[PDB]
Amino acid sequence: VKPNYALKFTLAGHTKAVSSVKFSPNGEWLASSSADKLIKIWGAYDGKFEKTISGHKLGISDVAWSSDSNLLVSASDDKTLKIWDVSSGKCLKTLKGHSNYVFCCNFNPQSNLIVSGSFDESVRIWDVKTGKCLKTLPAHSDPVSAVHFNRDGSLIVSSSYDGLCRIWDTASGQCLKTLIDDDNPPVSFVKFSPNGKYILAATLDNTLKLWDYSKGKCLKTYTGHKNEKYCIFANFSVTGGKWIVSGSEDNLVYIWNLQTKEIVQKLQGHTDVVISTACHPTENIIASAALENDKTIKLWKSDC
Amino acid sequence: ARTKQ
Repeated sequence: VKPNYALKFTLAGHTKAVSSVKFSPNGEWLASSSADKLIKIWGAYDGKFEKTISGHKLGISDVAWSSDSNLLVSASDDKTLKIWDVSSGKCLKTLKGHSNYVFCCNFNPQSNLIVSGSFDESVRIWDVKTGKCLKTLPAHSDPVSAVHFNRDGSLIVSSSYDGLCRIWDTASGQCLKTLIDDDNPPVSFVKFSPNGKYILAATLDNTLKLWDYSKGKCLKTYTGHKNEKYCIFANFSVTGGKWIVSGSEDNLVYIWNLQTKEIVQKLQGHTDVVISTACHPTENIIASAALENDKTIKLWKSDC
Repeated sequence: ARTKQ
C-alpha cells in the first residue's frame, strides 16, 4: 500500500520564510513560525487563518505545543524563548539565558518543562511555571539543531552540527549516550519515535536514519531526498500506513514506507525548499511549509 | 534563523 496525499489548502500569510509547522495534540490547530518574527494559528482541517501571535524581536526557528494544546513555546534569534497562552495570545514568560540564537524547542510530555537548543552549543531545561532556567548542559561543540523529550520525559535527545546525537538524563543532566555512524556530517534534526524505542535523525548528507538508541544501532536509512543545507524536520506518520515524512531541498515532500524504506509518494507544489512538515495526530493530513521564495504552508490529505 | 544556512 501507498498513500494518496493530494493538495487541499494553501495557507498564505507569512511575509518571510516559514521555519516550522506543528499540529496541536488535540488536532484542532496548526501553528507556524517564521523568519518574519510571527507565529500564526490556522485551522487544522480547513486551513482557515485563526490569528497571529507577536512579540519576538527577531526571526523564529521553531514553535511547539504543550500536550494539552493550551500553550506554545517558540525559539528565536533574539536569544529568547517565549511561552504563549494560545487562547489569549499572552506571552506568559520570556526565557532568557542562552547566549546566542535559540534554534529548537519542545515541552516534555507533562508540559512542566521546556528543553531548548541554541547556536551557543548548549541544551537548556526550563521550568514552565516560573520561566527560569533550571539546567544548562554543555551539550555540543557546534550549534544545536534539535531537542526532544522521550515518551515519559526521563530523557532528552539533542542533535548538532558537531555530527553528534546525544541522549541526556533529564534529572541529572548526565550524557548517557553519544550516537554517530561511519561518517561525521552535521546532524540537522532528531526526535524520538512515538513509541519511544527509536530516534529518527537527519544528517546533511541527504540521509535520514532510524536508530535503536538503547543498543546504539542504526536500523534503517531513508534516502532519495535532497538535504545538504537546511535543518529540515522529519516525522513519523502513524494515522494510516506507517510512513516517514520529510521536506527536501528539491521543493518536494518525501514519504517513505518505514519498514521497507521505499519512497511511496512525493508531493509537488512548493516553489522553494520544504523546510518543515508535520503529521496530524488523528487524520491522514500533512502540513508542509517552504522557504523565502514560496512563503506558504500546504495541507495535503490522503485516504490512507 | 533556520530559514538561512
